[PDB]
Amino acid sequence: GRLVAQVPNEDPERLKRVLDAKWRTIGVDKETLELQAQEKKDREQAEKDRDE
Amino acid sequence: TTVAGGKGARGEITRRPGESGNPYGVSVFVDEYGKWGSAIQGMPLTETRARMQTKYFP
Amino acid sequence: MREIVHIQGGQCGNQIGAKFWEVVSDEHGIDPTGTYHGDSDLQLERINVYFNEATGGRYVPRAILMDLEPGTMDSVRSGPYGQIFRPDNFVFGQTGAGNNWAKGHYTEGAELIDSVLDVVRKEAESCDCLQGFQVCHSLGGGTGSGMGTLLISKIREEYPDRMMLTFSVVPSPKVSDTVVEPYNATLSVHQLVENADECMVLDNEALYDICFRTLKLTTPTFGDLNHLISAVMSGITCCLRFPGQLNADLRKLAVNLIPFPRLHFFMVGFTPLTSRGSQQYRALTVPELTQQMWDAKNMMCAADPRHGRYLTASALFRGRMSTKEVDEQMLNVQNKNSSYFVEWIPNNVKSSVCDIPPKGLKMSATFIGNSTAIQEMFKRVSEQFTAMFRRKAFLHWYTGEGMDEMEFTEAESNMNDLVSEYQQYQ
Amino acid sequence: MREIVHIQGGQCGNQIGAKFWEVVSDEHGIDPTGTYHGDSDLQLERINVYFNEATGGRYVPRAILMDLEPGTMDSVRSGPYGQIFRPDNFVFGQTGAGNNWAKGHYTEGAELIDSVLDVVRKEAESCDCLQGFQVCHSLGGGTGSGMGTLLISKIREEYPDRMMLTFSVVPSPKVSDTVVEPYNATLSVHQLVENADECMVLDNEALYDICFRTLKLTTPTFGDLNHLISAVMSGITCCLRFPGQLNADLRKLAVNLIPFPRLHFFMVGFTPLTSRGSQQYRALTVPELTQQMWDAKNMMCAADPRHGRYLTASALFRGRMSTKEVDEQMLNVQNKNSSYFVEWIPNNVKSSVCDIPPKGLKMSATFIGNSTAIQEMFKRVSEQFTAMFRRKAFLHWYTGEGMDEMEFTEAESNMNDLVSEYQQYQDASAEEEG
Amino acid sequence: REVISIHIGQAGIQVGNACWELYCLEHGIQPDGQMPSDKTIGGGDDAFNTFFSETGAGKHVPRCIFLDLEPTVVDEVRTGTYRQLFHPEQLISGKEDAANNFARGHYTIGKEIVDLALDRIRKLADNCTGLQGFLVFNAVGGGTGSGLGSLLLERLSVDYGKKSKLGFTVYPSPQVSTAVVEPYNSVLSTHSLLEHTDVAVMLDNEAIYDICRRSLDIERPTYTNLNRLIAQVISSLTASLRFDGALNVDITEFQTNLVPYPRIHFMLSSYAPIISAEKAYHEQLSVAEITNAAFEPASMMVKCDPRHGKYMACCLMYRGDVVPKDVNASVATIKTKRTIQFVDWCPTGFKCGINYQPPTVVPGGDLAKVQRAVCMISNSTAIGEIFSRLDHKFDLMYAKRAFVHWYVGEGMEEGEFSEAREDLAALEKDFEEVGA
Amino acid sequence: MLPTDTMKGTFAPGTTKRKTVNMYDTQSSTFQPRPEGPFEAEHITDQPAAHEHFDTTREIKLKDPKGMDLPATSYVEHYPPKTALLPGEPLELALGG
Amino acid sequence: RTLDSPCSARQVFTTVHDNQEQACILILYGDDPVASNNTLLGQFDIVNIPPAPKDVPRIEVTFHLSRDMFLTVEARDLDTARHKRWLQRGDIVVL
Ligand SMILES: Nc1nc2c(ncn2[C@@H]2O[C@H](COP(=O)(O)OP(=O)(O)OP(=O)(O)O)[C@@H](O)[C@H]2O)c(=O)[nH]1
Ligand SMILES: Nc1nc2c(ncn2[C@@H]2O[C@H](COP(=O)(O)OP(=O)(O)O)[C@@H](O)[C@H]2O)c(=O)[nH]1
Ligand SMILES: Nc1nc2c(ncn2[C@@H]2O[C@H](COP(=O)(O)OP(=O)(O)O)[C@@H](O)[C@H]2O)c(=O)[nH]1
Ligand SMILES: [Mg+2]
Repeated sequence: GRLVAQVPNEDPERLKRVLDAKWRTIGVDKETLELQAQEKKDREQAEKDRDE
Repeated sequence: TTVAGGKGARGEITRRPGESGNPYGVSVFVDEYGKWGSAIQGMPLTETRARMQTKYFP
Repeated sequence: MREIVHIQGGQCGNQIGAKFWEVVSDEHGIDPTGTYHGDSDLQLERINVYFNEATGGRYVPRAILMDLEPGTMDSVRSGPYGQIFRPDNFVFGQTGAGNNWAKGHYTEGAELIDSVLDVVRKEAESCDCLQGFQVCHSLGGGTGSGMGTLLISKIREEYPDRMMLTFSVVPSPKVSDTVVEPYNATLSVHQLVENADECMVLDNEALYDICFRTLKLTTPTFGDLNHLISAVMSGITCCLRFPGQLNADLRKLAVNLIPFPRLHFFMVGFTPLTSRGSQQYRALTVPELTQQMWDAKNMMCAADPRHGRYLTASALFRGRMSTKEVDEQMLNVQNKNSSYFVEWIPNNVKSSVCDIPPKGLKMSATFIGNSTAIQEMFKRVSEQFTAMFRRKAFLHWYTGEGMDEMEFTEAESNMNDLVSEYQQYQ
Repeated sequence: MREIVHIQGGQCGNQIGAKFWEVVSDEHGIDPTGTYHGDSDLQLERINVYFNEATGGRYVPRAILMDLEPGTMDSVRSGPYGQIFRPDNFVFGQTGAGNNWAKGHYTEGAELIDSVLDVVRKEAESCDCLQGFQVCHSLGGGTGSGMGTLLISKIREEYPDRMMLTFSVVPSPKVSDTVVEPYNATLSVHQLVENADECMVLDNEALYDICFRTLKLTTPTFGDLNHLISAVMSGITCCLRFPGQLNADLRKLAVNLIPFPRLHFFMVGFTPLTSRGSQQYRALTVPELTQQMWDAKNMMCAADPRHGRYLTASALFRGRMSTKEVDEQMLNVQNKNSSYFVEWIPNNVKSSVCDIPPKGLKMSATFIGNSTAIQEMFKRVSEQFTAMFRRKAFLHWYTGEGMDEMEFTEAESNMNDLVSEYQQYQDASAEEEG
Repeated sequence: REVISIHIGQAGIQVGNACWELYCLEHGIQPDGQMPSDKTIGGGDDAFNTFFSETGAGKHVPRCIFLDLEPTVVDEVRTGTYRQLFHPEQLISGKEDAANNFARGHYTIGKEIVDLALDRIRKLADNCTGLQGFLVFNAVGGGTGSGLGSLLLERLSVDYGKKSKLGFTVYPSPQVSTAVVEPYNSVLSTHSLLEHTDVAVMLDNEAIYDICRRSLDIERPTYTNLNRLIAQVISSLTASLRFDGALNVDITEFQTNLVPYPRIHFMLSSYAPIISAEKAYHEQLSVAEITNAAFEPASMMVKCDPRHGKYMACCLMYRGDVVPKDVNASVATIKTKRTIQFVDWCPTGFKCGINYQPPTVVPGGDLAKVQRAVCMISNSTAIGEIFSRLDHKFDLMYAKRAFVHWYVGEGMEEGEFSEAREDLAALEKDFEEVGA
Repeated sequence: MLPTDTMKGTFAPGTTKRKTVNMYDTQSSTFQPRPEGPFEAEHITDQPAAHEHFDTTREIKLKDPKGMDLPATSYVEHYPPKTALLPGEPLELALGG
Repeated sequence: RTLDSPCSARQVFTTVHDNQEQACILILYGDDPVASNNTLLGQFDIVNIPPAPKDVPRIEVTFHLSRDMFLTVEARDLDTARHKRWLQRGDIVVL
C-alpha cells in the first residue's frame, strides 16, 4: 500500500481468493448469515416478550 | 451426426468467469476455465461448493 | 504453395463449414484431436493448401468463422472436429442481425468488419502466395447475406487479383423458412453479380429432392445436406490437393466456364449418390457415372437445365481412370442431346482427372455446368420481390435502418437486366 | 564494464522495480537470499552490469528506491527477492506528498533530493564505466512524478554525457485513478522534454487491453502488469548482458531511433504473449513473432500507430535465430505496409539479435517504435489540462506552495509546441529544401 | 442472453405464478430456491442463466417483477410455496388498488408506483449483460393492468426505446365477461398499446375455456388451468433462447418476420397438441396432424374466426422429436390447401422454428408427457374484426355517457375519450386497407 | 499447475514497532538450537552418519527456475574443434633416362 | 540470519539421480558453505518418490519461524502430494 504494508504481495490465502473469480464476483459466509438472521428473530421475540 | 444449430445451450465461448452457471474454482486463464462441461462432467455440485479453492481444471 | 483461405458467414454457413472441415480433415487423415495419423505420404505434401503446421504435427485449418450469435460457435466447438480450430479465428459479433439485411450491411458490419478484416488479413499474410479465398454463406438470413456481401465487397477492393469462390444457398419457394427471403436474396445477388468472381448455386429444395429419390432416406437431417455440399466443395478443390493426370485449379475452371464477366452463377451435380441398399446392385464405370451426372434430376439447384441451354459445362473426375473413356463419354453426351448445348461455342465441356478418390470410393465425379436455366430461379425470386415491394410490405425494417427505396429499385433493375441478358444468350 | 544504475520512484515505480529485479535475478540465477546458484558461466560474466560481488557469491543490486511513505518500502522488503537490496540505498522520507506534483517538486523534494543524490552518486561511482541511468516512475502521482523529475533534472546537470532511460506510465482518461492527473502529467512532460534522453511511454489502459485480449487472463492484477513491464525492460537490456550475433547498446539504440533531440517518446511492445489454452494451436516461427510484434493491439500505449507514421522502429530479438529470416521479415514489413513509414528516412528499422532467451521460452522479441502517433495521447492530456486551467480549478493546492500560473502557461506552451513539431514532422515533404 | 419478465395486474401475477412454477420445474430448481442436493454438474447446466441469476451460493432469484396495487395477491405470493424463490423487493405492492379504473390507475396511483418500479427494472437490467428484451404480462380489463401498465410502457419506451417489449395481453371476451367498465378500460389501454409494445399477442379467456372444455375435457376449469397452458405457450416460444435446437428462432425475429407495418402488431396464438393423459396414449401424435390441429379456430387462444380473415404471416415453433423434413412437408400441404387463404403480399407467409427439448409436465397439470408440440403465432385481419366488435359496444355505453363521471372525477376529460375512440377508428381503417 | 507451486522466496515481517528490547533479556524470545531434535529413522545418531546416509543414494539439488536448458551460444556451437581431412596417396612417375 | 521473528521461506528442489526412491532433507544451523562444518538439527526424508528422469519431480521445502522462535519445516512432494511436517523438539508428523 501507499501507507502501511502488513500483507505479502504473493500471500497464498489472499491469492486463492482473488484468483477464484467466482468468489470475487459473489461472496458469502452462509453460516454467519444464518446466525445473524436468527439473532434478528430472537431480538424481535425478546421485544414481544417484554411487551407481554 | 446432426449438429444443433443456432443459439441456446451456452458453450465453451460464452462461458466466462462471472455468470450464473459457472462453478467455483481457481482459474487463471479464461480458455482454461471455459471447459468445465468438458473437465468435470458429472460430479455432484455439493463438491464444487465444498472445494472452493482447488484446481481440478484444465 | 497455392493457398485457400476459408470464410464462413452465418448460421447455415457455420454448419456447412463444420461438415466441410470434417470431410477434408478425414481426407488428409488428421484426427479430431488435430494430429496427423495418415499412411500415404501423398496426404502430407499438400496440406499447406488448407492448414498450417503448429507444433508436433498439429495442423489448424486456414478458416475464419464469422457470425453474430454465440450458439453457432458453441455448436461448432461441441461436435467432433471442433477443437481443431484456432480460437482467434472465431471472429464474432454480439448483438445479432436476425433476418435483417440492413442490420447485416449497415449497422453491425460497421463495428464487426474491422476485426474480420484484421483476422483475414492476418490469415492471408501468413501464407506466401494465395490462390483464392473461399466463402460459404446463405442468402436467406441476415448475418450471412448482409455481412457476407459486405465482406466480399471489402475483400475484392483490397485483394483484387486473387480468386474467389462463393457457395450461396438461395431459398426456394417450396421450402421457405423465412418471410423476408426475397428482400435479402435480391439485394445480395445485386452485390454478388458485381463483386464475386464466380458462384455456385445451392438450394435446399433440390437437396431434399436428391436425398429423397437417390439416397432413399426417411429422415434427411441437415447433416446429410451438409454432407452433400461438403462432397461438392471437396470435389472442386481436389485438383490442388492431389496430383492428377490432368489438373484444373480454380483459375483454370473459372476462365473455362465464364465467357462473360456477369455470367458466373453455376449449378452443381455430384455423383455417385446411391442408396446403400442399391449400393451392391450397380457397376462402377464411367457411363454409370455420366448417366447420373447429366441426369437433370441430379442438379443441386431448382433450375432444370432441360428448359434451357447448357452454355458451358465442366466435369472433375476422381480416381485412377481412363482418360479415353472419360473424353469419349463427354463426346457422346455432347453429340447426342445436341439441342441442349449452345451453338456458337463448340466443345462446351471442360474435363479434368485427379487420380485420388474420396475415402470409401474408387471413382467419383463433380459437375459444374453454367446453364441459362439459372434465370428461371432468379425470375422466381424477382417476382416475389416485386409482389412485396409493389406496396411496401415489411419495408420499414430496412427504411428506418439507413436505407432508401432507391436501393430496392437498383436491386430489381439489376435483377431485371441480368435475367434479360441470360435470356438473350439463350 | 558497461553499467546501468536503477532508480525507482514512487509506489507504482517501486512495485514495477520489484518485479523487474525479481525477473532479472531469476535470469541471472541468484537465489532470493542473494547467493549465486546458477548453472552456466554465461550467467557470471555480465552481472557486473547490475550487481556488486559482496562476500562469497553475494550480489547486491545497483538500485535506489525513492518514495515518501514506509508502506511501499516495506512492501518491497516483505516480497521475495526482497532481502537483496542494500538498506543504505533505501533513501527515504516519511511525510508523503499525496498526488501533489508541487509537493513532490518544491516542498519535500527540496530536502530529500540531496540525500537521494548522495546515494545515487555513491552508487554511480561504485562502478567504472557508466552506460546509463534507468529511471522507472509514473506520471500521475506526486512522489514519483515530481521528485523523479527533479532528480532527472539534477542528474542531467551533474552527469551530462551518460545515457538516460525513463520508463513512464502516463494517465489515460479511460482508466484514470486520481483527479489531478493532468496537472501532474503536463508539468512532468514539460520537464522530460528538456531533460530525459529517452522516455518509453506505457499506460495501464493498453496494459489491461493486452491482458484481456491476448493473454486472456481472468484477473489481470498489477502483478501481471508489472510482469509485462519488467519483461519489456529485460528485453531492452538483454544486449548488454548476453553475447549476441548483433549487439545493440542503449546509446546505439538511441542514436538509431532519435532523429531530433526532442522527439524521444517511444511506444513499446513485447512478443510472444499467448494463452495457455491457445498456445497449442499456434505456430512458432519468426513470422509468428513479427506478425504479433507489429500488431496494433500489442503496442503498450493508447495510441494506434495506424493513425500516423512510424518515424523509426527497432526490434530486439532473443534466442538463436537466423539473421536471414530476421532481415527478410523486417524487409517484408517495411515494404508492404509502406505508407505507415515516413518517406524522408529510408530503411526505418534497426534490428538486433542475442542468443539468450528470457525464462520459459526459446525465443522472443521486443519492439520500440518512435512513431508520430504519440501526439494523440499528448493532445488527449493537454485538452483536459486546458479545460481545468480555464478556471483555476484545484489550483490553490499548487499556488499556495510557491508555484505560480506562469509555470502552467509554460507547460501548456511546451506541450502544444511539441505536438506541433510532431505534426509538422509527420506531414513533412519528401524531397525539397530551403 | 437474458430476458426479464414483468407482470402488471392481478392477472399478471397469477400468470407469472404459473410461468415461474413451470420454469423452476423445467430447469430442475426446487421451489425453495436451489437445485436438489443430488444434482451433478454436467453439460446442459447453466441453461437457467436466461431467467435466473445465481446469488451467494446455491440460490437462484428470477429476473422478474410482479407488481400490483392491492397487497392481497402479492401477500399470497409472499406466503405461498415460493416464499424463498422471489427476492422480497421484486414483488412491488401498492397500498390501494385502482379498482377497475384506467384513470385512477394512470394518473392517481401510478404516478407514485412507476418510479419505484422502473428504478427496480434499471438495476435488474444493470445486473443483466446481454438483454434480449423485456416481456410484459397484463390484462387490459382491470385498472392496474391497463392504467399504470400503459404508464410503465410509456416510460419504458422513453428509457430504452429500441429494445423489444413482448406484450402478452389478455383482452376481455365478447360474450363472457367479468366487468362493466372494461370497454372504456380496453380502449384507453389500446391507444397506448399501439405505439409502445413492439409485439402484442392477444389472449382471450373464453377461447381457452373452449379449449379446456373440448380438448382437455375438464368440465370445471378454474384460472389455474388457464394460467397453466398460457405458461406452456410462453415456455414454448422462449425455448429457442434456452436450449439448443436444429433451427431456432429468437425474440428479435418476430418483429422482423411478423410485423409488416409498424402499427400492426397484434398476433393470434394457438397451441397443439393440447391433450389429456388418456387420449394421448390412444392417438399417435405426428407432425402433420398437429400442424393441422394448430389451425382451426377450435384450438386458438383468441375467440375469433380467421376463416373470415386472411393470414398475413405465420410463425411456427416446434418442440420435441421433429425433423425439418416433415414440418416442411406439412407447411407445404397447408400452403397448397384452399380452406385458408394467404394475403397477396406474402407468398412465403411462414417462418418455422425447431427445438429439441420436449415440453415438460407439471404435477397438478392436465397435459401428459408428449413427444412433440406446436405453438403458432400468426397475424390476420380477424383482429381488425375483434377491435370493431369491441368498439361497437364501447360506443353503446359512451353514447349515454354511462360511468363517465368516474374518470372525470379522477381528473380526466372527454378529449381523450374522443381521441381514443378515433384512434380505434383509424386502426380499423388501417386493418381493412391492409387486408385489401 | 498453480503459480504458487513455483513461488520461491524468503518473506519478512512488514511494518511493526521498534524493537525496544535486546535479545539478552529473559522475556525476549530466542531460538535455541540444542537439543538436536527429532531425527528420522534408525542409526542417525551422529552428524557424520547423517552425512553418509545423505550421500548414499538420496540427494537433492534445487530445480532450475528456467523451464528449458540454457542454449549453447552461437559462437561455441558454430566453431567446435575440427580436424583436417587426410590427404591421400600421391602418384610418383619414374623419371626416364 | 537477521530476518525478523515471523518469517517464512520456501524453495523448490528436485532429485539429482535419475530413478531415485527417497530424498533426504537435512536441516543445518551455521554459516559455513561447507555442510559438514555447520551443526545439525533434525533430518528427515521424503519416501516413495515415483520413478522419473533426472530433475523432473518437485519437492517443496518451506521453513516457517514463529514469534517465540519455534521452527517448523514442511516438505511437500507435489506429484503424489505427500506432506511431511517436522517440528523442533517434537515428533515428525505425516499428512
Ligand atoms: N386469463 C386469465 N385472466 C385473468 C386471470 N385472473 C384475472 N383475469 C382477468 O383480469 C381481468 C381484471 O383484472 P384483474 O387482474 O382481475 O384485476 P387488476 O388487473 O389488478 O385490475 P383491478 O382489479 O382494477 O386492480 C379480468 O378480465 C379477468 O378476466 C387469470 O388467472 N387468467
Ligand atoms: N443446407 C443448410 N441450409 C440451412 C441450414 N440452416 C439454415 N438453412 C437454410 O438457410 C436459410 C436460413 O439461413 P439463416 O439461418 O437465417 O442464416 P443466418 O441467420 O444469416 O446465419 C433457410 O432457408 C434455411 O432453410 C443448414 O444448416 N444447412
Ligand atoms: N502498473 C502499475 N501501475 C500502478 C500500480 N499502482 C498504481 N499504479 C498507477 O499509478 C497511477 C497513480 O500513480 P501514483 O501511484 O499516485 O504514483 P506515486 O504516488 O507518485 O508513487 C495510477 O493511475 C495507477 O494506475 C502498480 O502496482 N502497477
Ligand atoms: Mg385488480
